[PDB]
Order: sequence, then structure tokens, then C-alpha cells
Amino acid sequence: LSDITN
Amino acid sequence: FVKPYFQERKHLVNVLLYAMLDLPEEELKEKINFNVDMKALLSLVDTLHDSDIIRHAMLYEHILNYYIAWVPKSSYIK
Amino acid sequence: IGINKVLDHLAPSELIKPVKSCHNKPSVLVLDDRIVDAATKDLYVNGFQQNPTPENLQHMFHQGIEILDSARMINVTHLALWKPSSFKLGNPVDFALDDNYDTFWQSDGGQPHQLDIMFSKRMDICVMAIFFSMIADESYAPSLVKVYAGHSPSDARFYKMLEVRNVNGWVALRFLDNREDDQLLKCQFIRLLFPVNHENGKDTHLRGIRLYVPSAILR
Repeated sequence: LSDITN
Repeated sequence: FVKPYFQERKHLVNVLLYAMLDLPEEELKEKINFNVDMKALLSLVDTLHDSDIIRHAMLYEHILNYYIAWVPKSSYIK
Repeated sequence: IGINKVLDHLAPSELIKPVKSCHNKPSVLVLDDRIVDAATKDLYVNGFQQNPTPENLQHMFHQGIEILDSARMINVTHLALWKPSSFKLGNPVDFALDDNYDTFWQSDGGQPHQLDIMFSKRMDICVMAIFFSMIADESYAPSLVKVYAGHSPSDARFYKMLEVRNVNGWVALRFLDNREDDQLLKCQFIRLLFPVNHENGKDTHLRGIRLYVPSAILR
């Protein structure tokens, strides 16, 4: 899905 | 140049403030042991009382106006 | 005396400034499609409505294009120079302006993504058409958009705010705040920003974009 949040 | 001579005299503070507030001569004579000229008193009262000497609209007017006309130990010269 | 009077006409000050009591906050436009209103119907074309299937989105994508092109209007989307903030080597802005739902453009770079629309001649834009897909592209959905205006890259200035909650359809934005008399926008420089996506996204797609302006024989 990517777009991994911190 | 003159103020030290005023501080030299003692009764100056009391008489001047009483002159400022325009107190009647009766209260002067109760606790002051030296004569005070009533004619001098009336004359100094007359001299003391001598007087011959929306909010967004002012910002445009006055702020601009103060710079429309301008000429070049603190001020102390009021 | 003609010189003195015209100078007053070019730059009226005492007549113009009423109170000088502007609120100076940026106006925010609501894009939600759950409330029915006359003003919203003017800016939202596809109509208020489970999440539709992608083919239904493609079908409504074409019907939205047809309705927007149905009215008397001139399309000059291809009459301007485009320069996005960054590519990703997979899809340039051509697939964003190809009027096809299947193909789309993607940027890749800094978080405040920029989309530049430069014009060659003074064109008077009246309606700007943009298509969103919240359910189809939720990962790269544009959540906050700020549209600028200006005559040059030098004098770009803020025009309007746009907040995205749920809009799976074409969005029409005619301009009236700038000029009430003309009911249209007059600029040569338009740029778009996408500072943040939905659910804390990183990048952003753009499915469709269009620009709208007004105006026996021998073969």
C-alpha cells in the first residue's frame, strides 16, 4: 500500500 | 537654573499647592504663621485659571496628516 | 481639467474605502456531496448520491464530460503550457489531460506537490473542471487544494480554498468573488498545490482536468 506514516 | 533657589525656601510647597487648589484664606490662616497677600493670592488664581494659552477614518486622516506637515535631556518643554 | 478628473477616476480612494474592516481570513469552500443546495448544484455537476464500482465511475466520468461539454462553451485545456512539480517516469500530465478515467498522471517528490498552468496569451477562464476519485484513489486522493492566480510566476496570489471529504465525480468551479460584473477569472498564470493527501498520504494522482472559457458554400 506504501505511504507508510511515521 | 532657578529650581535650587525654590528648594531653598521652605513654605513654597504648601502655598503653591494651596494656590493650585484655590483654598479659602481662612484655612490658610489656621496653620500658617506668616501673612499672605490676598491681592497676590487673587491675582495668581486669575493667572492660573487663564486659559488663553469612526476609528478607521482617523487612521487614514491623522496618520497621513501628521506627515503631510512636518518640521525637524528629553523634551521637558511642554 | 480633464487630466485632473481622469486621475481621480483611475484611483478613487475616499469614495472607495468604506470602513477598511476586512476579516483577512482565507475563505474555505465546502465540497461535500451529501447536502443538496442550489449553489452546490451549480458547482457540483454529477449529482448527489455504498461505493460505486470502478466501471460505474468510468460511466459517470463520460457522462460528466458530456454534460460539461453539452453547454455552449470553449475548451482551451490544450492551449497552455503545463509543468508539474515532478514526474515519476510512468505517467506525464498528458494522461491527466487525455479525458480518460483509466489513465492518469502521478507526481513523485516533495510533499507540497505543485501543478503549473502557464498561458501564452491573456485568456479569460470562466469555469475550471477537475475530477476526483475518493473511493478509486483513496491512497493518493487530494485532500486539501489551494488555487492561486496571477499574471506571471512572480505575482502568484491566493484565490480559494478547497477541502475534500467525499467527491467521486467532476467538480466545476466558476469564479465570482474576484469580479462580480464579469463572472469570470482573468489571469495568465494559474498554479495548484496539493500539500497533503487523505489518511496521511504521500503522492497524488489526477484523473482529469479541463479548462473552460467563453467567447451557401462550396466544399
